[PDB]
Amino acid sequence: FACKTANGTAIPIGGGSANVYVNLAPVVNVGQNLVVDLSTQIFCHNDYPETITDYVTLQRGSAYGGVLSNFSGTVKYSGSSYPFPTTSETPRVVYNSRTDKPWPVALYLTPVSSAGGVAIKAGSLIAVLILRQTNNYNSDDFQFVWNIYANNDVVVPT
Ligand SMILES: CCCCCCCO[C@H]1O[C@H](CO)[C@@H](O)[C@H](O)[C@@H]1F
Repeated sequence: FACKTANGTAIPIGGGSANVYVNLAPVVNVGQNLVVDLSTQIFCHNDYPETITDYVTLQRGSAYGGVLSNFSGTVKYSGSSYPFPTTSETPRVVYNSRTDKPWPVALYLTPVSSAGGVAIKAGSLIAVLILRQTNNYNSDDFQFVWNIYANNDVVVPT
């Protein structure tokens, strides 16, 4: 089991960490969602599907900078919605193929009432998402740490 970003940055067998640079809607109104779709950014595969079933969860998701201060979040994992920052590990997503499959993570961020102006700064850390991988074969328990950075400023109109 290993993962890669849309740009080619890979995390090999055993896990580790990588940076994900995301373009964000430049203008988000109060009452609207800022959608951060990581399913188009992070792709994973099973290296031995003939024998092994890989189990994948979002172990935890943390918010930073402008996202923590200015937004109310929800994380959608494989069609199910949960609070973001996270309060529990999600159910497992099965990886049973050698073909790259998107990691089904999407953040839904709505501005808080106090938000106004530059709510997210360009180049800032916005989230850290922990992909946890296990299997039905051995004691392997690996963490694929995804550091999410904003490519641009996000303005919340006043
Ligand atoms: C003849 C025995 C061959 C042993 C195959 C081990 C390959 O391990 C890697 O890929 C696995 C499948 O994706 C992961 O379950 C595992 O945790 C690790 F990432």
